[PDB]
Amino acid sequence: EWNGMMGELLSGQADMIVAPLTINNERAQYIEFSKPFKYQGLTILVKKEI
Amino acid sequence: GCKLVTIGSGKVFASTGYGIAIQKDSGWKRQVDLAILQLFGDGEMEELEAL
Amino acid sequence: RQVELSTMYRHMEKHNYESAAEAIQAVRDNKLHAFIWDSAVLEFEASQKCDLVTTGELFFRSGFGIGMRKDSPWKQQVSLSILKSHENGFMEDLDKTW
Amino acid sequence: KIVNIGAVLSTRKHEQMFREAVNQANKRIQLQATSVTHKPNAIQMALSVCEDLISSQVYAILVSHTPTPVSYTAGFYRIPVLGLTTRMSIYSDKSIHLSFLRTVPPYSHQSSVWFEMMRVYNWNHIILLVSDDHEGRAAQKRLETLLEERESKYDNKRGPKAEKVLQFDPGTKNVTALLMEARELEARVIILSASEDDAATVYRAAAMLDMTGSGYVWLVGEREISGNALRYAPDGIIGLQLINGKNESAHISDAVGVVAQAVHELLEKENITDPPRGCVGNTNIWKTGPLFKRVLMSSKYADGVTGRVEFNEDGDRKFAQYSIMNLQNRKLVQVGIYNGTHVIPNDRKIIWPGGETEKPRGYQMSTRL
Amino acid sequence: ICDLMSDRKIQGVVFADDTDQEAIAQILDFISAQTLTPILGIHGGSSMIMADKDESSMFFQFGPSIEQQASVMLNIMEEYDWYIFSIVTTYFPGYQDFVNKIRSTIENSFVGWELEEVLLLDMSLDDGDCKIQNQLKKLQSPIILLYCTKEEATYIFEVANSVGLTGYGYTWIVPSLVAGDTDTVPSEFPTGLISVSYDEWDYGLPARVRDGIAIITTAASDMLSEHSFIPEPKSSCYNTHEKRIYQSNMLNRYLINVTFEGRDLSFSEDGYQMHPKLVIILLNKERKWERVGKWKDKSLQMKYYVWPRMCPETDDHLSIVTLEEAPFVIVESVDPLSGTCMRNTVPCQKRIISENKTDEEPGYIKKCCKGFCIDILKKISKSVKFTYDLYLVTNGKHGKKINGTWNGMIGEVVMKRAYMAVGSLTINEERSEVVDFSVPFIETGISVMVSRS
Amino acid sequence: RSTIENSFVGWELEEVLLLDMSLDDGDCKIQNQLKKLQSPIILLYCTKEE
Amino acid sequence: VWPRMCPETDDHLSIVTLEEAPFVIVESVDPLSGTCMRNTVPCQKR
Ligand SMILES: *[C@@H]1O[C@H](CO)[C@@H](O[C@@H]2O[C@H](CO)[C@@H](O)[C@H](O)[C@H]2NC(C)=O)[C@H](O)[C@H]1NC(C)=O
Ligand SMILES: *[C@@H]1O[C@H](CO)[C@@H](O[C@@H]2O[C@H](CO)[C@@H](O)[C@H](O)[C@H]2NC(C)=O)[C@H](O)[C@H]1NC(C)=O
Ligand SMILES: *[C@@H]1O[C@H](CO)[C@@H](O)[C@H](O)[C@H]1NC(C)=O
Ligand SMILES: *[C@@H]1O[C@H](CO)[C@@H](O)[C@H](O)[C@H]1NC(C)=O
Ligand SMILES: *[C@@H]1O[C@H](CO)[C@@H](O)[C@H](O)[C@H]1NC(C)=O
Repeated sequence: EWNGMMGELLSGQADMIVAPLTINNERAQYIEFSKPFKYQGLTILVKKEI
Repeated sequence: GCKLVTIGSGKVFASTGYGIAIQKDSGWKRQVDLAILQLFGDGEMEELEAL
Repeated sequence: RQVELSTMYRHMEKHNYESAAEAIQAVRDNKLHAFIWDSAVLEFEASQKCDLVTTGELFFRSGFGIGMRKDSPWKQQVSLSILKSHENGFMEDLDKTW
Repeated sequence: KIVNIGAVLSTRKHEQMFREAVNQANKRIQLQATSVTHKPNAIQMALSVCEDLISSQVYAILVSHTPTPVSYTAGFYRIPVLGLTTRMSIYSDKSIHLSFLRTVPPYSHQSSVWFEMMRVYNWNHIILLVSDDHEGRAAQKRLETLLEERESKYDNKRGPKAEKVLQFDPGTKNVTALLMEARELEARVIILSASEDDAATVYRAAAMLDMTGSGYVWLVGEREISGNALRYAPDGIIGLQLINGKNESAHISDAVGVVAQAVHELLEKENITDPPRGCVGNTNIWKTGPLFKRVLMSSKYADGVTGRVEFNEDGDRKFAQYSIMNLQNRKLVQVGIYNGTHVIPNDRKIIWPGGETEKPRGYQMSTRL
Repeated sequence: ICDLMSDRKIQGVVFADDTDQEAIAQILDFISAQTLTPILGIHGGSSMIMADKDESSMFFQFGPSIEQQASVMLNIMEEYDWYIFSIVTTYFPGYQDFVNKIRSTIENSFVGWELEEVLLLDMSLDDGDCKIQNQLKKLQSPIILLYCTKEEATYIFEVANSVGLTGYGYTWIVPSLVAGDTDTVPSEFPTGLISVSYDEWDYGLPARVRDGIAIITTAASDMLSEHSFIPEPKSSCYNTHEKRIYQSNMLNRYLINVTFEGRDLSFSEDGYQMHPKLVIILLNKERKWERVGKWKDKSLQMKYYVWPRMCPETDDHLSIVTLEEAPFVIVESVDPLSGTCMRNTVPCQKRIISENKTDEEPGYIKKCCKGFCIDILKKISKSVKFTYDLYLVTNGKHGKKINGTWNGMIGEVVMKRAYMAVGSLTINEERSEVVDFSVPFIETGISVMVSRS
Repeated sequence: RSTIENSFVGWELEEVLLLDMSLDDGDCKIQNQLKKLQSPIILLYCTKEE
Repeated sequence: VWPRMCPETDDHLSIVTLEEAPFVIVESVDPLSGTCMRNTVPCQKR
């Protein structure tokens, strides 16, 4: 099963997901893709040095 | 924080090392020997300290 | 699914949060040491507030494209259009906007 | 219901004893036999094999004495045949010879018991002396085979291992070079497998090289003592006797026994044919021959004249027993025996080449390094 | 034979037949060391090898040398760069020195050889156990080697044929004596089966007769030159028993080297000729052989540049071309000591035309291919498991629209001159609508650079 | 499997194969795919007769 | 501990050590399972 924006999509509650969508292997085994409209990646965040 | 360190560059008294000793008077010695030998064979020890 | 983080994933169920904004608040209150997300968003975040800093490296090459289900012709049209933007400074303009 | 099987032996005496033995098996479907002589050359042997033998629609043959041509024939016909006397290595592998089995092990397998003899003496060191040939390569082969060891679980020391190896040409005039090499060797325990003239040469060589003294060891089997080699043979040298090997008749008999076992248990099976009669015009090997062979492999005879009989991966007599020998005052005496796991020392006190009852330890470590 | 010595006096013997049963030559060879008699089989199975002859035999045959037999097999592998293979034998002679030559050749070079497995069939037993069938079911290569008698090969081809090793993505290469005869085809032979033999057409049978005759000829001339005598042959196999110690045979040393008519027939001490004529044979679609190649002077010239292959019904191979571009592609000259590219590096072809005014278009010279995007093709390949090729690209760096057409790689796709392509692809709207795209695996874009002074 | 992958546990499953008790054996297919079993211990689900 | 015979092959061995930083991890098993997780290995407490 699924939940989330993916979910309402597969269930059909909407046509379009507009979002900073992570592009994985799995979802494409279900949902179609475009060219990327941005290039982001992983990172980490912490408090700046006093 | 980064504070302590050993004296000097790491000059060490009593040059020695860790290993695995076993039941004495076996044959399994040479076998495990060749083993961790192969462990530096793949150089997996790199991965090991890395972790 | 990976062998390496298996320790990590094992350790990371605990303190995870619902909305990354909450995390921003939390480390911003020093209730967190660090948080995991996709970079650009955070570059925007610390870029807004002096208190925080991007991580050292950059990894897991990734990107964003419009969510659409299964097979509907709309895919081609959309993406083609998005190139039809990246062809020009429209996107950079989008930086200028945000 | 007729059963035809051949033999070739030295004298008609073993023809008569041979057929009589076949009758002793009749009490154990009907048998029939055939036998002829040994040929001087190779060709006429096979000739009489077709004309005299194969024409009889023969299941098996018996051989003594390279006798190899017989097997060449049997092989082109793929027909299993078992003789007696050959200890030659040519029958080691199935390589040239598909279907063949033996009553006794080859010269090689002496070492098999040698190693365990060391275990009776707890020796960590050896001296391997062999010329190189088919035979020798066999010797070193199985030798090192046992010498691949220490898969366990004993051996209060580091364990037995091969000290050094030496090859030399057969029929060599003088090998003494490798002997002086053996002088600096770390041990006094020498091992030898060599032919007749070979053994003579190496013994005399030892005499000049005066390694015949105290603390030295010499490990050989029975092949050495026989022949003129005994004349030059060194004092008190360790030796062996393959049990009964010189005995033609009883071996022929027990062979016939194994044959019978194959008859009763095998022929109860189905899809059976008969080998061809005439050699001429027949190119087709007998479809069942290999199966008959495998039956010979699985064959286990509980009661023989010589007792139980066994076979190896190559179908060769296994867990066979030996007579263990030594020289005393130019006279050989039987010092012990072997079954499969151990040597049984007899009541006699084992005599070493040197002084009395001291069993020396050849591990002596030269302060020269 | 014996009566052949009794009737006339034969200092020598020539033997041949068309049959497939080599044991003929076996026991013949035996007789060689028996009678101290030179005998030359020139043809047929009588040429086939029996491993490890007698040290006292004088015998010879015309047939490839076991070591260099499988070595020719190796160069065969060197043609089309077939890396993934196995070898299968029985207890039949030669396997030991065989394998030794195999691996010994393998690990000693910069080449990228990879050997999966080797298994040993049993033809001695019959099959209730499918053990043959099973360990054949363990075979992962697209092509594998088999070493055995044609008779055995029948049963093998049958069983493995049931296992499904005979399809596309499957081929077999066997030594010469394996399939043996030109004209005798057991049907169960695999389609498009591969081997190599002494030339069927280019090598004449009577010519061979002359070959051996001349061999023994000049040889006897070599003893008569030096010694000026030859041992009187023993005319009776019976009487041969007393002549053992009498005859002193030095002949071998001269027998080995024979220089005549410009084509050296010289053998070697192990029972093989130095440079025998060798010809690659391949099975047609009609199950009738044709001479598909030749191995001469320790060298190869193939009849085709690229391998003929059918693929009736599964198109599981694809076409790819790109330009080497820094960094993403390596292209280098193959090593002279091998002739293919090394390590994990992959092959490619070069379409360079010679003259502007001519066509003459085989248009290929193999050259190295390796590097990053190459390895992208690698990973994806081993993932979805499908074949791939690459070759140099003629026209332009990437591609453009001149007037109504496209001058470049992508265009080289749109005309279906090639199925796929790689390299550095600006992914645009322009080139988009004519083609299709993936997720991009590299993030990049327009940028400029200068020097900080 | 549903139990398997859902936990922090380190479970590792090698293989699962399906025997045929319908046919009889000339093919050793049962025998073979059993010959594919690498575990020190494995589970079997079937009738005592089988 | 599991009863096991091993008549004739002693192919199992005995090992004990103290957890020592870094080189050993020792932790409480997860309550929702009861064994240790991931690649982590068991041990006993005397
Ligand atoms: C074997 O007997 C003597 C043993 O010494 C041999 O003499 C040695 O021969 C080798 C090889 O020819 C030489 O390298 C040594 O220098 C010789 N040493 C001495 C002390 O003579 C003799 O050569 C051999 N017998 C024959 C007939 O050659
Ligand atoms: C050959 O003799 C030895 C000497 O006893 C036998 O060794 C015994 O073997 C039995 C079983 O085979 C063991 O239970 C004994 O512990 C062994 N005792 C000794 C002293 O070795 C050996 O079994 C005999 N050969 C055969 C084939 O039975
Ligand atoms: C062969 O063995 C038998 C039985 O041990 C014995 O008679 C003798 O050693 C040999 N046979 C003859 C007839 O000498
Ligand atoms: C040959 O023998 C086999 C083994 O018993 C048996 O199937 C039958 O007798 C023959 N084979 C066939 C296929 O009939
Ligand atoms: C080749 O023939 C010549 C002719 O005399 C001879 O000298 C030479 O030894 C031969 N080659 C070999 C390897 O014997």
